[PDB]
Amino acid sequence: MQDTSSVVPLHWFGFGYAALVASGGIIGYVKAGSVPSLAAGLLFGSLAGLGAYQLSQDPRNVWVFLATSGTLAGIMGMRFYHSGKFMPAGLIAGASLLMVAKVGVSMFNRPH
Repeated sequence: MQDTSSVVPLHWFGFGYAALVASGGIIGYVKAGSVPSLAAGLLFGSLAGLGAYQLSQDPRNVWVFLATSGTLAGIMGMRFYHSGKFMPAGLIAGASLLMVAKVGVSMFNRPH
């Protein structure tokens, strides 16, 4: 049993695909280290998520997102957000794979 998209909407889908092309693109040839690029991802990162649903793009929509996640998340505390399926990409999964690879072969050092 599989549904179109658990959550990842179409639009997003397009953003992820194009984001992958560009991502892997620069991140590829360049590999990484992008100080400005990465920094751009951080800024636009939070602004993207928050802005997308917080306060930046349309006061109404955002508001709709405030009440939406307000109650949805309200049920719980701290944050409580999906993170158990690793069907698509895998947050905890992939992440774990990242950290693993990090400790494996990559400039990394535990938070001493």
